[PDB]
Parts: sequence; structure tokens; C-alpha cells
Amino acid sequence: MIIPVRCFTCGKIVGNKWEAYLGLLQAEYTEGDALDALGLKRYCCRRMLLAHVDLIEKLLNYAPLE
Amino acid sequence: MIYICGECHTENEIKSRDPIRCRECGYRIMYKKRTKRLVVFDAR
Amino acid sequence: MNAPPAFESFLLFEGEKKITINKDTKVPNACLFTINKEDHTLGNIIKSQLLKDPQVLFAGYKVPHPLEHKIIIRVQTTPDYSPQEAFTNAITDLISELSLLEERFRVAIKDKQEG
Amino acid sequence: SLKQRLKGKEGRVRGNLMGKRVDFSARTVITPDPNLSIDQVGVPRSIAANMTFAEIVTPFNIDRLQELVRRGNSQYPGAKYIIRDNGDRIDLRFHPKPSDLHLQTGYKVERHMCDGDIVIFNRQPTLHKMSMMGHRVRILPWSTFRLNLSVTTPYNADFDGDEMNLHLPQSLETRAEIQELAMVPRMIVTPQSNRPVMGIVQDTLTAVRKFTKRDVFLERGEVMNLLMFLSTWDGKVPQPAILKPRPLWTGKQIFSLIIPGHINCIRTHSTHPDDEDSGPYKHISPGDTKVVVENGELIMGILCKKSLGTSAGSLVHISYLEMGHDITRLFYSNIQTVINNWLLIEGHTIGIGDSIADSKTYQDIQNTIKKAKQDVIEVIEKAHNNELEPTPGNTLRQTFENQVNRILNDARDKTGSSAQKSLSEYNNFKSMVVSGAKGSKINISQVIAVVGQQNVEGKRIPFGFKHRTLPHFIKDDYGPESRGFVENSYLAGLTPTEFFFHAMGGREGLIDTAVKTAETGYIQRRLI
Amino acid sequence: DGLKYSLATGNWGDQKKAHQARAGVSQVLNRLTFASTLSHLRRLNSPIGRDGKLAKPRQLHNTLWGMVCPAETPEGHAVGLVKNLALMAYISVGSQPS
Amino acid sequence: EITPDLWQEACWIVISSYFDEKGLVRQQLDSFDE
Amino acid sequence: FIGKIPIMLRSTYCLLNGLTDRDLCELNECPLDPGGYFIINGSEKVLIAQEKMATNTVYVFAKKDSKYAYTGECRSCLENSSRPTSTIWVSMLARGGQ
Amino acid sequence: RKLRRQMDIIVSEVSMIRDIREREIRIYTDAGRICRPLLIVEKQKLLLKKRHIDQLKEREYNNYSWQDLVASGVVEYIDTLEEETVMLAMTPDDLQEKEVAYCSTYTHCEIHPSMILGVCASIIPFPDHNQSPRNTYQSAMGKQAMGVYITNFHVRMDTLAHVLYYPQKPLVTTRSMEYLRFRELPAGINSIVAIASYTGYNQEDSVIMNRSAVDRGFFRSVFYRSYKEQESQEEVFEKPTRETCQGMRHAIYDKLDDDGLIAPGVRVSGDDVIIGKTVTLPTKRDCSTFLRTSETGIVDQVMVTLNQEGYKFCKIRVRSVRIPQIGDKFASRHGQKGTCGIQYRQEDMPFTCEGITPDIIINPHAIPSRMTIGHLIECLQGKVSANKGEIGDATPFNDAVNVQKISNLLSDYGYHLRGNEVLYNGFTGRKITSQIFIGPTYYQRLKHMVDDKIHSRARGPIQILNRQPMEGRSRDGGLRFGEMERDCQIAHGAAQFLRERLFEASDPYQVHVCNLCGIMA
Amino acid sequence: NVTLGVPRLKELINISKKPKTPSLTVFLLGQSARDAERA
Amino acid sequence: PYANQPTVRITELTDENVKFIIENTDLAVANSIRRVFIAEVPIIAIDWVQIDANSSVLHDEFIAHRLGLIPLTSDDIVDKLQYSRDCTCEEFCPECSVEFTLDVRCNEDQTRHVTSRDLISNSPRVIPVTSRDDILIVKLRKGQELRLRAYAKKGFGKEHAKWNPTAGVAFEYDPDNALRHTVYPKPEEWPKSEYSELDEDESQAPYDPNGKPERFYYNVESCGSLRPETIVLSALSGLKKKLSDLQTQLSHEIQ
RNA sequence: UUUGGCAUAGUUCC
Ligand SMILES: [Mg+2]
Ligand SMILES: [Zn+2]
Ligand SMILES: [Zn+2]
Ligand SMILES: [Zn+2]
Repeated sequence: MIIPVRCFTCGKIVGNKWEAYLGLLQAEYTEGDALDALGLKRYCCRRMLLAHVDLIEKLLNYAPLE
Repeated sequence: MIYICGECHTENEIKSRDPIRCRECGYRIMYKKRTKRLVVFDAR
Repeated sequence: MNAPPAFESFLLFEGEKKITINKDTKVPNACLFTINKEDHTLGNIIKSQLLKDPQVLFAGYKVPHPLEHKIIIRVQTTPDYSPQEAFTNAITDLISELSLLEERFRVAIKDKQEG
Repeated sequence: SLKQRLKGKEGRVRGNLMGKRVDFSARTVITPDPNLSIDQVGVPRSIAANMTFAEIVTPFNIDRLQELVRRGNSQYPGAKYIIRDNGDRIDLRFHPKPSDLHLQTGYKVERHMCDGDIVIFNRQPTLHKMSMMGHRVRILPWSTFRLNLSVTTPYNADFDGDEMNLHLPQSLETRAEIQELAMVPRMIVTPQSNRPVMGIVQDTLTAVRKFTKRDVFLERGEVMNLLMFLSTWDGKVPQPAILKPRPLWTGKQIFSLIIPGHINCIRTHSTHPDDEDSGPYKHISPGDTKVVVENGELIMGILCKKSLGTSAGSLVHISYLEMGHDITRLFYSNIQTVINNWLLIEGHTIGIGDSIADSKTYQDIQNTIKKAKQDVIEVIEKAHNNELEPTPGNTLRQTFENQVNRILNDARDKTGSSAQKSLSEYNNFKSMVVSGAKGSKINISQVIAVVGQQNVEGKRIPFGFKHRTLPHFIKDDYGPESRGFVENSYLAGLTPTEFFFHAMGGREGLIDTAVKTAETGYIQRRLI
Repeated sequence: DGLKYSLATGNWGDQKKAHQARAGVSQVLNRLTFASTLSHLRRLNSPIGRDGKLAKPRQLHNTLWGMVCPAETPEGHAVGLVKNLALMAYISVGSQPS
Repeated sequence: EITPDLWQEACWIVISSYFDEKGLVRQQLDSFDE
Repeated sequence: FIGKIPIMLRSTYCLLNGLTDRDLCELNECPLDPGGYFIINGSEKVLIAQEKMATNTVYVFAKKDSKYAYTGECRSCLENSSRPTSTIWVSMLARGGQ
Repeated sequence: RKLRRQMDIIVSEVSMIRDIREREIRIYTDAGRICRPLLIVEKQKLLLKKRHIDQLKEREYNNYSWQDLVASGVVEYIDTLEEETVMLAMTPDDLQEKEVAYCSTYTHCEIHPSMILGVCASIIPFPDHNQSPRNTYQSAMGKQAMGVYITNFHVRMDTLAHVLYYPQKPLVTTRSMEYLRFRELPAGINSIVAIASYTGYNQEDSVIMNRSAVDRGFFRSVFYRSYKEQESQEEVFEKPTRETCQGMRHAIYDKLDDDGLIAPGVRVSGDDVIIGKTVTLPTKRDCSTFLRTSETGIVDQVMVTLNQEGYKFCKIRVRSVRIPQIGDKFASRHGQKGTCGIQYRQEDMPFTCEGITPDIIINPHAIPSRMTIGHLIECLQGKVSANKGEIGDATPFNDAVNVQKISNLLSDYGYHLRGNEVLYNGFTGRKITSQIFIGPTYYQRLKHMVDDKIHSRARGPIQILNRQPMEGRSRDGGLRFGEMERDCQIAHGAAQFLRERLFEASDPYQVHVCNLCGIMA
Repeated sequence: NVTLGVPRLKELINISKKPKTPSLTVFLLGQSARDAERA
Repeated sequence: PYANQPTVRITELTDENVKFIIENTDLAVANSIRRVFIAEVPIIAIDWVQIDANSSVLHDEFIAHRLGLIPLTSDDIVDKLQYSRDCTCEEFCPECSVEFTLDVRCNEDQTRHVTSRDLISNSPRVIPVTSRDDILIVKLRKGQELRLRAYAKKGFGKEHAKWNPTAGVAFEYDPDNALRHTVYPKPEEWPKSEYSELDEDESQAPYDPNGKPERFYYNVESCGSLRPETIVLSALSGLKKKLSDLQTQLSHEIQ
């Protein structure tokens, strides 16, 4: 839905890295290099960014009730 | 009692024993407005 | 629905005593200590410190159920020495070790930064 | 019509006289709890606060019952009703007047279920009498029916979404009946086959073998812990086997403390050869088989499914027949707790490193498979040249199929034997197979070497299309691959035709499972 | 009313004669997950009695290669009688041979 | 002009084109339209 | 006017046929919704494909212990006009005559 | 065949069969035949060429598509009984090539042999390393996992709906999931699973879950339920009053507004009144609707409208967040189902050298008898992918993915090649003697929870015709004491318990009888 | 080649005069038991 | 029968990381300190949310749960504060909680990111760690609005995991397997530890029968709330106060 | 502090 604030396994904060990760990918980076640059060191933290599916972008399409 | 129309998003007063119609857009689906009562959430 | 609140694992309620002392009638000079609202974080230190004592013949601990917060410690000591004295000496030695460790860590921090 | 009302199931007689819905019953999910006794069940606080038992007021308990009534229906250790001698009911769910709270002997107070209450626990279907046994209530925080693990075998219950039923007897007469007749420790040995109906199940069983190996030497602190988990322990730490240069105990030296009384028994490990009993070293047993228990001490041997299991004459069976239910219950509980808390030191797992073989073994398996395929080709050539001679009592097709299936079975068994004998002493498949916990040598063979032939209705895969199994084969092809002999193991993966043939093979098992159940139930009902 | 009733209840036939009418068509769409929705929308059915002990039509025939999934099937009283299309399978719509 | 040992991408390009053209519930839609 | 016919979603005669994802989002419809179901009294209905034996073909079977040895049936239908099926059998009596 | 391939006179849907032995030609234009596309092999070379592949891979802004591929005579539709006169090849570049001659007259070729699996079985990774019953079980359990089921769930008043907080796409995915859109609406979370026997609470298909992970949002979801009521005497939506209405209960009417409907955002506990409706008894009868017992949800949305006829209509939705307890049911993508056994905090779970405690611990005894090696291979491939940065490919029949290649790839990141890792005990801090197999596997939270299954009864409501307890957990009914159970009690010999269960616990009664004629008096 | 298991149990419990696979094991007396000729 | 004489050495010290080595200590003490790092170090975090208006696409419990996990700088005032269960106030006073306020509305044609930058506290020393990017809370369309009031209590990681002050605590002893606490079926497949003192050919150190685990290696990484030196010091003082209170209660019971 | 029933479909567990 929206990127979680903490990494489930260890608790490192990954909730401030999604925009930077997407920007690095758009700037012609591989996913491994982007994750290395963002400081995500262990695979528990890396999977939080690798496997995330951002549905709030789709949810923002529909108009609000008011 | 204020209901918000589901198409034009305009709130209008509707009382009991009254057909549920919307002025100025002619819709038939109305949503209740969020309550003013305060509810406390733990942040867990 | 049947979820206990999280604070019940470390808060003594109205009536509960922290530690109760009971004797063991199977073997002479044996005693059991029941500690409420504790876990391995204290049980392990107290057991490993009791084992260092040369006048302690038995020293163990166990958690009877992981869903119920309670620690049982059993210590048997040689005659002319009591398990209560062994327990109190163990706690005092642990406190002394921790105080010394904190002092040395603080001086190491001071050496590391601006030094 | 009235005949329809009385006719069959859901009809009056057979649906409301021979079986009917009852009060004081609960049903929720069951989850494991190795910290309970054999005859205990964990109950959520909601169910206990909802179910009640009527206790008669006497001078021995009037103060306690009055305090329960004072607590009332809100607080869990409370009560719901007060029943007068005349029979008129007094409510306690709301706020009552202080006058009705008066209690005198001869009254009845319907208190909430508490610890130590006796209940009957059941899992449907109820096949044998070990499916409805009496348990002792213990109240636990969350909301599932916690129950021990050795009691899994009587119920045939695993903890994947299962549910079980709770029935609470309401009178002292029926409570004493259930206590003296249907309690769990009293049903350890079944009268169906005079064997113990419950035994160690697969996790204490995969670990007691490792505990009882010769190598296990225990430090002083580890012995302290394990003895701390023993409920039937005298209080004296035994002399260590190894006394210098460092005091070391042994796994057998502590299982001896677990074993009760003075039990004499002689079993045999599951890897005991056929020469030790004959040649020399009969009583020395280089591989540490030939379990011997003298005077309640494990002198020698490795404990496995054949010693602690649910077979006739096992160690648990001897313990029952010699000591009684009250001591066999403690036997089970102590074995489980001690072995689990030791397993917290040794650990256990299963992985790809445990499912992978060696290059020499792969070469052996591939050679055997190629030889078998060549032999099948030769048999087919001889049959085509009409040189095959029929076996008496068999048709030409029957004898050809028998020869082909025999060759392929020999190939599969030889590859399986190679895979077995190429294992290691640290392999976790071997750990879970030798100890009898879960698995089999055929499963190890299918994982490592060869899945094997797939059969439909007892015959090879039939010709679904016009004279061929799939559109990828020529017509009239009787090779091993055409009719569904999977040459690959589960680790290497199956080619698409073998995948489809394997699915066709597994469908038969699913169908038989879904079919046999109703007929078995009907046969049992007719016999009853 | 006829079309609405037959689609609403699933008894494929007239209301007066819902005895021999074959029930089980027109189920209510599953919405637990997207995979549930898709596998519901691509589903077959064999009208063989679910209590029939003879289980030859319940087996996996050789001719289901690429037409019907070899794995996806319910378990219980309808094992092998409810099936699902393969991924690339198509069903003809019909024409006339003029 | 053969496609040798580059097949593991060609086959999936073909399959992707199939599912872009048709979809997953084309049978119901086509049957009702007809 | 002879009545109202239910319409399958996303089909050629629905209001969502051919619309883009932005229009679907405007109508509060999920662009990922596959369609292919009816809306009957609010609920969503799905027709389940029903298997049946092929028509207009001659099949020769045999029965276990019946009077005839071999049978042959031709389930006949006419271009989905009417008269659903008419299964004519051409049997052959067994050799166990008394 | 030439005319059908040109698509000139005969539509591509028509099938043609020649029975060479029996001298018959059969042509079908019928509706209902099931068919699948196949590639065409002319002599020994596919008619599909690199020019076709390039024109397809430029599919955008080129109006070249599957129809333009079919119209070129490259692919073809083959129904079931035309497949009996065709020779197929599973893989072009492997079966068309020169070998020891098996068949040199191939007539078609398979696009990819993994297109024989359905929608629900296309999500299993490495299904060719599994067992067929396990694949069937996963096909069953894939329709019960909880994830976002549709993107416009906020305007749907569905009777029951379940949506996960933070779904993730698999780190080990099949190539054919892009067509099922499992990347866009997934259902599950990648969890660090360790296969070990820790404290005995995962025995017999149970799961130990990290409670600290759960506190951070792991496998949390919402539950939406909708209620409806219309005013079909004179039923009216209105707020009842205790001392003016005939029918009444022990519930609270103070939540309602003037017209008798709860406004959204109002927390309602079990056994409350959502919609208040009253019938004018010819002086008012209460027919209010009550929350299903013990929900404890918050009103989410209220919709007021008119039904077909013209009576006022209302649908009210209630939400309740479901935090995974110790009774909830979880399953992976390999037919391994289990319920939570107990939850440990982070300080108690075993840890690696780098402080990576597992999210889930599963028993090692589940593997040897079930033979789900796809589970282990998925774990290994996920451990490689989470470090490398790619997303692993687990399409069934590959020949370019081996356990050896995966292990070699994993050894280059500092880990043991076969996946094991030295863990430390949580309570004591000591190393565990046996190394544990740990890695990120993709788990699912099934629909079956414990709060929707717990049920108890002690003297509740009673049926009308038989005066026996009701049936149904929603109606506070009892548990049936069937004939098998009474036979078991007969075998036990507990005559008094059996009589209590069949007479006293259920309906007791008294009658009078005449001593002369056995007829009730 | 006989019937075992659930069908056999069904037949033995509800005895029918027409079993699915009736059989008759026969033992020979003398030299017919050993020599294949009289066998 | 007496205490040990532990010694420390800090290998690396940065703004989010401390690596040190404890020596001459028992494994039980080292592991107890390791456990106390995670669980019993007090931290300030949001524990009471009241949502005035939420027209966003996430429900109120979702937003509150996200708010709870935003770390607040409690470097110096975590000791001054009191537990709310231990305070004389009615519900909340400045001596036992910190109040936050969020009020964001979107009136533009571009999606707006509500971040932790928008949380405003009354006390200037308790602010989100991304306020000297930002932790995203929710995204708003045009016309959507969020507004709430939140209170930040004091607690530690045994109660909830939002009060856990650490990210990953790496603990390791005896990098070369000289004590044989773990047994390798094949010792040469296993990568050498970071602190190994072996050559490129030898895989395991030779067995040492008369040895006990000493020289534990730590690596405490902080999640931004406390700084990674005060995490260690508060653990040594926090464990020391648990033992002292046990000794007080034992002395009453004995007498 | 009072009690609807019939049918069909799907699912869980042996
Ligand atoms: Mg089960
Ligand atoms: Zn992490
Ligand atoms: Zn309007
Ligand atoms: Zn205060």
C-alpha cells in the first residue's frame, strides 16, 4: 500500500528511502547499486525496498467523496 | 442532518420522511458525514 | 479478545509480591526462590554467578511457562553457608561487575572521542 | 409427511433421540503446548468465564462461594447464578439487591469454570474410545485449546486449522465417573491391540536418539538445567562418568534419571546389523545398539521409535504395565521437557545441504538408469522380433509388462540403495529417518536419486490418445519415458511430460482418500 | 423475471419446474483475492453426481494436456469434477459451415 | 534468420503479445457477444 | 418492448466497453477488473461452463451386463434451432441366447 | 489447411481432422470445442523467424500484434481431437536439431510447456520440484490468501472483505505472473523463515512468529463487514425510546442520530444498535439490527439511498483491524499450512552473527514426508536475490537454473553455499550446535482466523419444534453429540455421563401417564 | 489377483452368494503334490 | 566466589554505530547486556492519537500505527520524564508526555507528501530524527485533508517494539571455533568471521578443552532516537537497577 | 429479552 516506516525483521527505518530509491533507479542505477548507495546493508532491509508494491499511487486516481 | 452527495460532493439537509434526492445534480446516493465525536487511538 | 495487555509482563499488580522464599525438603540446605515478572535476562546472570561460588552445590533456574511471567531459582549450598547468603552475595558481585564495566566504558568513550 | 419426519437422518428418531445438540460445549482451534501435562488442556479465559458448574453450598466452602458471588458474573473467578432450595433462580449478571446474595447450606452456586475442572475433549470423527478422554482444565491467556503433543496420536490431530470439542460434566456423579474411567493416563494402553496408544512424537523422538548417542557429554551447568526440568528427581546429582580431567556426564546418565522405578527391558535400535547378535561383541555392540535397561538405568543403547514408540513391549509399555498410569504420565512429561530443553542446545534443521548427494553417487545413479533403459529397449526388441516367449499362466502382453516393470523396479531400488548408503553422519534426512520421527528411506530415495514409475489403476500410464500417451511421442512407444518412468529426482526437477504423468499419479491418491472415508464410516456404524 | 430468476438462483430452468432444473450454474463471484476472482471466472464443471463412487470421470485423462490445469482442483466431494482452464486455452464461439 | 538459443526471450515475447491481444476472460465476453 | 436482458460487464453492450483506464477510474471502476459477470439485484453472478457429450457424432460403447453386446448412439441436434437432442441407439444383442 | 492459415475462407477457429486408417475427413464449425495455440514446423524449422520476433518486440507504435502473427500462418489453433493427428515438439532448439533420430516429421511445436498450468498454479515457484498433492493444495489455498483484492475497494459495500496492510511482490516469481497481475495486486509478504526446532511450539505443522516483527506491521490486515436494512404496517428508520416501544432489548440506543443511523467514525462494541427501525403495531415494535456479537469495530461508511420500489435503503460498513494472534493460519506457496503456535519478542528469537532474527520458525519435520523441495529452493533463490538486487526466476522448466548455480551465486556474497547459517540461542546467548537453514520465503496469511472460530455455550437459546439447543455459532447454538460419540461413550461405560449428555444437558421434560392405558393423561 | 481391504470387508460383513473374485485353493494328496506330471 | 574485572575497547564510534569488545566477562552477563539493548532502554514514542479529520486514503488506525513508529529524539529528556502510570497528573501533563500536532491540507493539482517534517511538538528537544530525507506518513490528493493531536509517552521495548532504540545488535564470541560450541560437518565451506585470526589455509582453530567463552564482540546500531553510546550506558545502568531492586525485596523477605 | 423456516452454492478438517 505505502512503504512501511520500519524494517520488519530488525527495525531500521526504511520509510524515508522510497522516493530516493525511485530517483536513483530513474537516474540509471541498478537495483543492487541503489540499495548499496542508500545504506541498506543486510538482506532483511534490502527486501523491504526490492519487493515493495506501491498501491497508494493507484488509490490516488479515484476522486475523493467530498 | 447533512448528507453528502456521491456525485457532485455537495452536502444538503435532508430530514426524515423525505425522498433522498440531491439538488442541482439529481443523484440518488447520499453518504452520512463524519461524526464530531472524538475517538482515541493507541498508536500500536 | 483474550489478549493480555502488554504491560502485564513487567508490572506487579495489587497483591503480588516480587520474590517469595521457600525451602526444599528433599535435600538439606536447599532453597527455592520464586520471582514474579522476570525472565532469562535476570535468571541467567544469577545462575551463572551462583555457579562461580565454590560453596554452591546446585544452582539453576527455569521458566515454568512462556505465557506466564515467573522465574524459579533453586540453589543448594554446602553446610555452614546458606543459600540466602549465596544469593545476596551473587547479586552484590553482579552489581560490582556492572558498575566497573560502566566506568571503564565511559572512560573508553572519552578516550575515543577527542583523544 | 410423518413418515418423512421419521424416515432417516435429520429425522426425529435418528437425529434427535440417538444424537442431539447439548449445552456446556465449546469448540475452537487447537495449538501445541509442550509445557502441559499429559492429562491437561489449556482453555482461554473467555470460554471458562462463559461456561459454569453448579457447586452445592456446605459449611466447608460457604465462605469461598460467598466471595465468588460477591465477585459476580463480571470478574472471571466469579459466578452467574444462585439456585435456591425451592429451585427458583437468582440472576447475577446484572446488579442484584443485597438480600438475594445470602447463602445457606443446600443452595447451589453456578461458578465459572476454574483450574482443575474435569472436561471431556473430543475430535470428530470419533473412531475409537481414545477419541473422547478426560482432561484437567488450565486457564491460559490467548484463545486456542492448548494440548500436549503425545496426545496427538490418540486423536489423529495435527495443528493446521484443526478444531476439537469440549464437554463439561455438571454433576459430582458424572465427574467422578469421568475421573475414574476416561482420564487420559488411564487410556495409555489400548485394548484393541494391547499396545500403548500414545508415545513420543517426532521431535522429542528425533532428539532422544541424538541425546542417547555415545558422544553426548554434558557440562555441569547443562546438567543443572536439565535436572531443573525433572519433576520426579530425588535431589542428588549423580557422579559423572568422566571424572578427570574434567567432570562430564552423559545423555544416558540422565535418561536413567528420567526412567522410573526399577524397569528391566531389552530393545534393539533401528540400525542394528545382523552380525552383532551372532559373532563376537554380542554384549559390546560397537555401534551402540541393543538397548538395555536394568534396574531403571539406561546401561547401553540408542533410543528411537522402537523403544519409546507406540509398539508392543516398548519401554513405555513396560513402564505402564509395571508402575501404572500415574507414573507413566510423569514419564511422558519428563521425557518431553528434558529433551526439549536440551534440544535448545543441539538444534535441528533440514536443508538443501541435507538433500544433495555426491558426484560419485550421481555417476552411479546415472549409470544404473542408463543400464535399465538399455535393458528395457532390449526386451522391446525381442518382443518385436517375436522371440519373447510367454510365461505359463500369462498372456504375451502380461509377460512383457511384467518384465518391463521388474527391470524398472530393480533400477529404482538399486538407485535408492546407492542414495541411502552414500549419506553422511550429519545428514538431517538420516536424522529424521533413523530415529523414526518422520520420513522413510523411499522418501530419501525420491529426493536424491529417482522419483520412479507412475501408475494408474495399478497399470502403467494408459494410451489416452490414439495409441500414444501424449502428442509428443510416436505411436506405439513402450519405452520407459513414454509410459511414465520419471528418471529425475525432486532436486533436479521433472521434465514436462513427467510433470503431467506425476499429476496423473497423484490424482489417484487424492481420489482414494476422498472415496474410502464414507464407506469406512458406514462399515463401522453397521458393526456398532 | 425469467432471466433474472435463473441468473439469481442458479436453478437453470423455469421456476415452476425447479426440481429437475440443474442447480450450480450462476454462482456468486468470489472476491477474496484477485487470483480467486480470475480462477472463478475461468472455471468448468462436470455434471456427474458428486456422490458417485465410480471415479473414472474424476481422474486426469491424457487429453487434458494444455486444455485444463493438471493440478488446480477442489478436494472432497467434487475432486476431479470441477476444473480450471489452462493459461492459453480458448473455447470456440461457433459459426455456420456455409 | 533462425532464432537459435535466443529462444527464451522470443517465446515470452510471443506469449506477452498473446495476452495483450486477448486477455484472461475472453471466453465469457466473446460467448455473450455472439 | 418485450423485456429487459441482463448485460455482461465489459462486453460489447456495456457502458464500460472500450473506455480507457482514466475513464474507468472516473466511473469508480477498477481498471484491473477483468469483467465477464452479471449484476443481478446487486450481487455479481458468474456462469460456470457446463460439460456435455459432443452432439452429431456416432459413439460405440458397451455395457457391462445388459441385454445388448455393443451399442451406438448419435446425439443429434440441428444448428441450435430447437429439439435439443434425440439420442437414437442402434444396439446388437448378445451371444448368450437361450 | 492452407486456406485456414491464410484466413481467407475458413476461420481460424475451424478444425479439420483426417483419420488416415479409417478414411474419413471431419470438419467442425461447432461451438464449445476447446483449443490452444501452437507453433508450426514446416520441414524441421519453425516458421517463426527473427523478423517476426523483432516486429513483435516493437509492438508499441507499430500496430503489429497477435492477429498479425496468426494471419501470417505462423501459429495455429489446435483443438483436442485434432491433436491426435499431430506430432508435437516440446522445445524447438532442442527437439528440431539433429540427434539420434527419434522423429524427423514434427508437425508443430509448443510455445512454452509451462502454459499447461492454470491461474492459481502459475504462482507456485519451482512446481517441478514439488509433489503433485502439494501443488493441488497450494492451488486450493491460493484463493484464501489475504491481499488487496481490487483497487476500488473503498466504494464497494461487500458483505465481507479482507485487505492486507503491506503486500509485497515475490522475490522469487514465475515468468507467467505478469499476465495474472500478481505484481500489481499481490497477497503475501516476504518473511525471513528459519527451519529449526526451537522450543517445541512449532511441532506438528505450527509456526513461531516474531512478536517484535508483528508490532511493526507484519501481516496485519483489516476486516470489513456490511449491513443492510430497508423500510418495507410502517417500518421507519427512527431512534426508539425505552418507555414507548413494545419490543426492546438490553442494548444501547444512544449511538444513533435523529433518523436512526450511526454516523461514521463511531466506535461500536459487540451487541450494539447500528440501524434503529420500528414497526407500528396495530403501539410500536422494535426491529433494530444489532452488531454480530463481539466485533468491536469502528463505523466506516454509511450510504443512504432508494431501492427499486422507492423505500429508503441503507448500507453500513464496519472495520476492525486484525493483528495476527496465536491461532491464525499461515501458509507458503508450497502447500505447507500451519497455525501460529506462540510469539516471541526479538530478544528471545535466535539470532545470526549480524542480528537477523527470523520472522517465522517452522519445524524441520514438515519437509521429509511431504517432499516440498521447491520450498527450500525458493528460500535459497530468495536469499540470493535479496543480496544481488535482482528478482529470481522460478518458471517451471528452465534448464538454466540449478541448485548448484544458485549455491555458487550465493557463495559470492559471503554466505554458506547451501544456505545454512550459524545461529545463537536467544535466552542463553550460546551458539546452537547445528547450523540452521534460514532465508527469505514468501508467506501468505489465510482467511481462517481464530476470532471467527472460537465458540462456547452454556444454557443459551433453544429450538422451537424439538426444544433442543439451536444450531449455528451465530445463533449461540450447541455442539452436536452424534451417534459416533454416543457409541464411544457406550464403549467407555460412562452410563451416567451418557444419560446426562443425551437427556439432562439437552432437553429435559416431564409427563404424566395412566397406569391402565399407557397414554399421557 | 483377488480383492482385499474395504471391498473385501464389505463382502465378508454382508455375505453375498456372488463374490467378486471367488477362489478355491486346492491341496494334493500324494505324488501329485511333488511330481509335476500328476499335478 | 567474587566478581569479574571486565575491560572494554571501542573499535569504531560514529553517529549511528558503536563497535566494542568486552573481555573477562561471563557469557550470561554479555548476553544479558545484549538483551537489555533491545528491550529495556526507555524511549519516547507516540502512544495516543486523536484524529480530528482524516479524508485521506488510509484509515485512522493505519495512520496512527504509522505515527507510532516515527522515532523522536529522546537523547536527554528520557531520564527526566516519568511513566504516565507513575505520574500525579490526571491524563497528561508536560512532566510525563510530549504533545504533537499535525494539520495538513492539499489544495494543489500535485500529490502532496505528508512527512514527519510536519509533526510539531511543544518541547523543542523531542523532535523526529529527520528534523535535525523525511519519514513519509501519507500522500494526499486534491481536497484530501489530515489533522490530529498526538501524545508521546515514555516506555521500553518489552511493552511495544516502537520503543526499541536499536536497529541491529550484532553479537558474536569466539570467531574461530576453538571451543567447538558449533560443529561443522565440513569446516572448509564456511566463510571466516570478520574478526578471525587465522591464515588463508586453516579453517578452524585447534581445540581448547580448558577454555571458556570470553572476548565478546558487539556492534550496536541505533535507529536515531538515542545515540549509540547512551544506548550502551543506559543498558548497564538499567540492568544494574533491576538487580538492586531484587536485592531490596530479598532483604525484606529474609527478615 | 427476546427467537422465522426451506432450498442451493462455496470452504475447513479427517
Ligand atoms: Mg490437519
Ligand atoms: Zn532490516
Ligand atoms: Zn449531487
Ligand atoms: Zn503527568
